[PDB]
Amino acid sequence: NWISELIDTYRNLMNNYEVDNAVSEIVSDAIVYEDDTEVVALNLDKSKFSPKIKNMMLDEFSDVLNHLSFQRKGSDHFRRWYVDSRIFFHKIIDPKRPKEGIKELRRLDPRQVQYVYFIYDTAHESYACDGRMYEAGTKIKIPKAAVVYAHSGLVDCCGKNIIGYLHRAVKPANQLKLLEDAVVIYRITRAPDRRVWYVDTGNMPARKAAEHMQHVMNTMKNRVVYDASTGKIKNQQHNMSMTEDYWLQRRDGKAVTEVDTLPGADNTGNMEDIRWFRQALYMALRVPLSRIPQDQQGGVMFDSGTSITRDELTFAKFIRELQHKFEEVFLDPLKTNLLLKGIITEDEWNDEINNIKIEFHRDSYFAELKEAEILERRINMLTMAEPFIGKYISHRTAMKDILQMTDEEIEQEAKQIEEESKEARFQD
Amino acid sequence: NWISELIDTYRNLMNNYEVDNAVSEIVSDAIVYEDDTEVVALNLDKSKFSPKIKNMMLDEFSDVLNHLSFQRKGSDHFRRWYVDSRIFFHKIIDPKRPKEGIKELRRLDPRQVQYVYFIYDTAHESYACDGRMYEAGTKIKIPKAAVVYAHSGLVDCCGKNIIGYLHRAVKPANQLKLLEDAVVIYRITRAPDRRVWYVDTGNMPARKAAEHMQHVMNTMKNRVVYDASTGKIKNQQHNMSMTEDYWLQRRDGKAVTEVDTLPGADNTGNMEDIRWFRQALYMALRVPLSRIPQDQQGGVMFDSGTSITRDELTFAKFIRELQHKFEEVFLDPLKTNLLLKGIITEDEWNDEINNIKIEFHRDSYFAELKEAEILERRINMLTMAEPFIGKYISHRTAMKDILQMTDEEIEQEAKQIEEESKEARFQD
Amino acid sequence: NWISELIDTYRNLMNNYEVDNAVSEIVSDAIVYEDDTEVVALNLDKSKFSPKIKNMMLDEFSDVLNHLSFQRKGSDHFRRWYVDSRIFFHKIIDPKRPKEGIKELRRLDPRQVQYVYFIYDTAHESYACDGRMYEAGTKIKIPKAAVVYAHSGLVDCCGKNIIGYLHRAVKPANQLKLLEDAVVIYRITRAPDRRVWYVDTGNMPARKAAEHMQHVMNTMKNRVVYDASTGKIKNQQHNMSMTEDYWLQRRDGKAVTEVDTLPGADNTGNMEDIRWFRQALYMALRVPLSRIPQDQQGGVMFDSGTSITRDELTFAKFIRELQHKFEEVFLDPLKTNLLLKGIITEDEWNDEINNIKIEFHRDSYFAELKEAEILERRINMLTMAEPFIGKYISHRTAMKDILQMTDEEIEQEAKQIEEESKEARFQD
Repeated sequence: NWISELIDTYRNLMNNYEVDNAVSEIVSDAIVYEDDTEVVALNLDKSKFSPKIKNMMLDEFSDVLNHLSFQRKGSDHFRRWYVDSRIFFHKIIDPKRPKEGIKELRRLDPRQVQYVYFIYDTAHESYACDGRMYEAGTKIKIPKAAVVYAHSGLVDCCGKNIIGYLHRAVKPANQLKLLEDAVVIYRITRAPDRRVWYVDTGNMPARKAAEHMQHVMNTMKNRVVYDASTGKIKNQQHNMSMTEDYWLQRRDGKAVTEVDTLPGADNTGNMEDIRWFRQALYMALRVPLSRIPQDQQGGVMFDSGTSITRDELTFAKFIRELQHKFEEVFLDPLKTNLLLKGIITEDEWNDEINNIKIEFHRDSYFAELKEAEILERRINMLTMAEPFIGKYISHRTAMKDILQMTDEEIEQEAKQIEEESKEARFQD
Repeated sequence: NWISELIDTYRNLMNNYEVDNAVSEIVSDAIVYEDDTEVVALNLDKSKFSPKIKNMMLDEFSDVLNHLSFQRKGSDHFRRWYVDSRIFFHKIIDPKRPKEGIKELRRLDPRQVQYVYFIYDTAHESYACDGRMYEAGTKIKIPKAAVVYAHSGLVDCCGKNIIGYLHRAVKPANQLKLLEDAVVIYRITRAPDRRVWYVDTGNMPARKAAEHMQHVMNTMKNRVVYDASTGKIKNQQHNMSMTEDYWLQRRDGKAVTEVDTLPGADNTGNMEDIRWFRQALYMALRVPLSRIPQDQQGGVMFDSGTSITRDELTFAKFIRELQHKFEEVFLDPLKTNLLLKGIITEDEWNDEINNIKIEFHRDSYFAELKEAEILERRINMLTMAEPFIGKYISHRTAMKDILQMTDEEIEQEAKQIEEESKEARFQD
Repeated sequence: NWISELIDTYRNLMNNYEVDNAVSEIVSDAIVYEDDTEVVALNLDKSKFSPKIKNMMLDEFSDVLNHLSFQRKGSDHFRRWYVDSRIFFHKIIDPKRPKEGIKELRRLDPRQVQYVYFIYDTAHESYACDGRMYEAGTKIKIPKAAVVYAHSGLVDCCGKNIIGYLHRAVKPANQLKLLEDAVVIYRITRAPDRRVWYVDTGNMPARKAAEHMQHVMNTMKNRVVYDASTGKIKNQQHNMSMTEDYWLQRRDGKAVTEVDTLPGADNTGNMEDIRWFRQALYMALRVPLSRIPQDQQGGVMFDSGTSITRDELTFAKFIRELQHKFEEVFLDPLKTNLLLKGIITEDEWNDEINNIKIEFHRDSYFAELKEAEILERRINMLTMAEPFIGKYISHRTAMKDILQMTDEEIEQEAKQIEEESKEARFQD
């Protein structure tokens, strides 16, 4: 239940704006679709028994994505993992025969699952599984296999509870807005001039004294209105009074009946205040500040090509750490399906990972725009430390520590470059 | 009903300005008509049985656009999808014979449709379908086929409800204007000087005391007016009094009758306030801030050709994600018409998508102006790392990682470039 | 117990943001995963009996990481060491036979361990060890071997107690926030204009005097509201009153009934105050200030490649000192397993360390970007002091004190560079 109230407030963090902008900053590059290029490949770079089995996984893996319908439904499944604070896929298998094998993976609403042996609470009717039939309103129990349970790997203030990654920004977000209601509340109110009219009546009953109040309304009450639909001043057509005229009569021989205007909202503020808490909520999100929240006029800095800051570089790391947590949602539908189906056993799997890397695709554009500053500097070094490359540092030695190549890259290239010189078209 | 009240407030978000400017920012490039060039092509880049069937779709697809009348009615159907939060096209088929096949797709008003099996509520009389005749005022039921239902793929605060994409900006928009009425309300009011005239009368009945009030009006009341039609001061022709003169008589021997001017609207503000909430509503829209809301005098930054920022680059991604949601409105009138008509069955279709890409056309101008900075930098690298292209990195190796070409592009070109040299006109 | 309350407040330092940002600044580079490259290698650069035993450790050490599951669970085990202020791994061995040898290392919750002979307090049921069975709710005692106990090597104010490294920043952090509640508390309150209405009633019982108060509410009470869900003004549709009108009646012939508005929150501040304490908490963390907390517009400074400051250089030192404290968590599961298993005895081990260095991997990117300024300056010297290299300083002499090489590097290179000149491709 406490688990369930938590995934509420996270999802009412997304409801608000900016949090939505910054969270979908991440999911926009924590799994980035590109044209032609694929997302979430199964890099196999480890000792495997057959050249056929290592490629056989594609029959398994390029298909296990289909069940998630991952190609058009990925950046929601992940954006759910991250913001939900948990994500459960129920697994239908099989019912028979074994090694058929398996069936569609259906997402489960977090907040309807308890884990002490998974207790799926059912709101309304969701599914009939293999058998016997669709349960209704009852807590159905599913074993800790096979259900993929991927959690944001966070301990929390007191062990052991699951939290994040939005948590650290919940308190900050609740008090950035607690200013935006304050800043409009100050201005809305007092926007209209208010006036308190004190008129006195001594020694007359409230029954008939109020009659001396019914007369100062029906004679001097103001109907002037401003409507936000069309900005016109209703019941005042046409033109505007150059000036007003209110007429009060202090019945006694003393100055007690008067209008005292209540204060106008003088704008002393001076508002560097909210501008403080917005930079907070933004640091608390985990999104780099170099995304442009500020107007950032010009300046410019300046440079023709924006460089890799350490900010942005950090964040790629935060991401590629995420992807390695959401890595889970691929490896336990696969491994239980690659055991259900046959081939490799569990006792063989243990040694392979180790490394059976799942490569997410990065953004094609900033792979280049990063690898262009790396290579820009390595050539700038190399031109600079060039007249000495004959005299002090070998050619091989610079090529491998100024260019940061490796040996078999120089080997491969040295052989290759021979035919370039045979003969056209670069012979000058 | 709640669904229907929602699509109301979205459409009363468009009513306002800026929201209109920013929403039609999107639809201006989420489907961009250009001259000569076509919009919404059916890219077929997958294994298909016949060279004739893959081109046969044009008889199907270049015609399925006609039913939407998409060529002159596209940027409204989409601008409706996006802002409506839903979009339904009823499908007329057939009534007979099968594979005729089909008929015009008629848009349905959202807010008159309920989905639990589609319940089309009818306001007035809309259509007679194939049979039997035009229903009037009654909830007619249409099966979940065949009606194309395209929704903005959003879960909302509580599952499962449909929202967006305008939602996040609804609250912000309602309180940017709640300031613009405040800022005029402060100024309209008090624009005219108001004066409260206290004149006293002790120990005379209100019946005859009011007669001592009828005399201070008919002698000193001001008729001076300013009319907004023509800015002249009515009943004051010609010239303007150099100064005024009001005459009051404190009947008692004490200072109780007087004019107290009510405060003037002193402009202390100091208005960096609304300028806050307009930058909000604008971030909440999803339109990049680099569109020029600000005056942006000069500066300049400066550069002769405006570069691709990361802002703008992000947004192209947000768009091409939309287009892939509005992709739906093409593939289920087509697939149900490509099964109605014959040829490919449903069991064959499942493997094709996968990929049967629907290419929207981008803006011709900024394809270039982007592909000009990419290529500007790749040549700038290539000139810079040129003296080493003989010595360290092969020609092939640079051509494929400094220019980012591919092999069959170099293959194709190497063969091609031979005849350029045979012989004119570039031989110098 | 005091030990246990301490590890509470540290973990409620992490709960807060920024502390989380700065602590994971460290762990992001106190153990940095990289692709392909490994983390935590066992550098053996000392006299060892066999060429086989020195590599035999990998069977031992590349496996002792597996028990920690260090490859995907490292930057949590360390981030726990640092923030917890202690970290205990219980060691399961064996139960028989000896030299089997050993079993999984299970993390222990700090706050449930007392050391005077380790007293593991058990909350609920955690493990059954080899025998006899899982204890419940009782203080089980484990000998000071074998349990790895790694502490942040800090003495504290009074010897001998364990503290840090977060301690110095606890007081500062508790009073940066004691301002952020102050700064919103000032603004929240008074955000709404408050008015105190004094109305008088002399010589009437409180039983019936309150009836003269029930009437000024039900006639003049204001229901105008602003709701933060949707920013609209509830019960006020449509448009906004241009102005207000409140009507009070001083029953006596004297000015005693009136509205006195309570002060508005004038924003004199002038807030360079919190901006003070945030720079404190940030210096107290130990994270360099050159990470970009400030907006840091432009300027720029300027340079195309950001240099190694002395700040950043210091911090690498603070880190590599940490890693040498967390070095412990590798060497006592290894040495007790390399004695349990056999081979080297304790009397042999004493001489080896000395040096049996455990190399953490640094960040691949800033090894380069540091080693590029070092080498940039050594060449800049060398070009500058070049015409004299024939006349005054030898070639050997400059090569070894301008380039900072060593002899066997020049030896090795001089031999190598001969074949470069035999003959292609650099012969110009």
